[PDB]
Amino acid sequence: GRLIYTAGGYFRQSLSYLEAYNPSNGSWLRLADLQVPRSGLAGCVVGGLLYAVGGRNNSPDGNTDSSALDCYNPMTNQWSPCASMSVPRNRIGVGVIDGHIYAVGGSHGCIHHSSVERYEPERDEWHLVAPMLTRRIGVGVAVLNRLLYAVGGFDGTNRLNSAECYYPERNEWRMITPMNTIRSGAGVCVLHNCIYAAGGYDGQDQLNSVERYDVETETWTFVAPMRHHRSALGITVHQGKIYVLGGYDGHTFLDSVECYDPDSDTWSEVTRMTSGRSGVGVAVT
Ligand SMILES: CCOc1ccc(S(=O)(=O)Nc2cc(CC(C)=O)c(NS(=O)(=O)c3ccc(OCC)cc3)c3ccccc23)cc1
Repeated sequence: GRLIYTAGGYFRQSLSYLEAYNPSNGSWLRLADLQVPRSGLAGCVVGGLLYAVGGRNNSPDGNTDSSALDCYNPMTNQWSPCASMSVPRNRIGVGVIDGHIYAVGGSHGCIHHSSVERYEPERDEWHLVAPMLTRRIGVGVAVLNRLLYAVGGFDGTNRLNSAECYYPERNEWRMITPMNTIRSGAGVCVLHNCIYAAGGYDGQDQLNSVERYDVETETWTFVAPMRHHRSALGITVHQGKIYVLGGYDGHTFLDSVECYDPDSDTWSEVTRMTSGRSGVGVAVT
């Protein structure tokens, strides 16, 4: 019984929620709030612990990007601080390879990072690795075949359809085939050996479209679109289906969670979050 955990997010201000969804019975758990509110974070899991990485606290008193790494233990229902990153990273992307967390891109005020750093939980230390070829905020990250892909985003001037691949053993990045569509703030994940990029913002509108990358054919193909157009959506994969959570549709902050079934190539409404929000961090344990 693994749960879908959603941390933080934004509606009127950054949020402190930690909620978990159990797909096998439809139930939502209300778990311990984050110590500091944050939106534009990413979530991931190492060792059955949930990590909240980066983001920003957009509050009525003002706006502060986060270099924070916090760790939630589902056994104790408690958040514990970890070593902070080298730099704050709002609108960050994250991936895990061999039990190490990669923090990719993101912003600190006006600085759009190309830099990438790696956390080792066993030593509680971050270290920089080779930077990306492109500065990317609002970037999606997927891990596939022990390689890390950085997909789309915004480089400070252009919104991106480009994507790139990081080779940990070699410590190098290479550009891959660009997507069909410019996307920042998309949900990017891996399912059944393909990278999926769902939604985002193309410079003009929120998107419902979804495309997937086949690493051997080197081509992106559109699949069924989502039921809602969404940017700043959370994403994860649970039992062979993609789950997308919240986001901003151009007018409203959505509470909709939808599910992609790769067998039928369809999306379905599965549940609603307790309140609409965007810019959450999501992970499954
Ligand atoms: C009226 C819409 O207001 C908001 C306010 C805050 C958020 S948020 O979720 O807390 N912040 C973020 C904000 C944004 C930009 C905003 C303010 O929408 C991100 N990037 S983005 O969605 O690529 C995006 C969306 C729309 C844009 O044009 C005008 C509204 C530009 C870029 C994000 C990408 C990933 C994660 C978080 C993002 C999202 C929307």
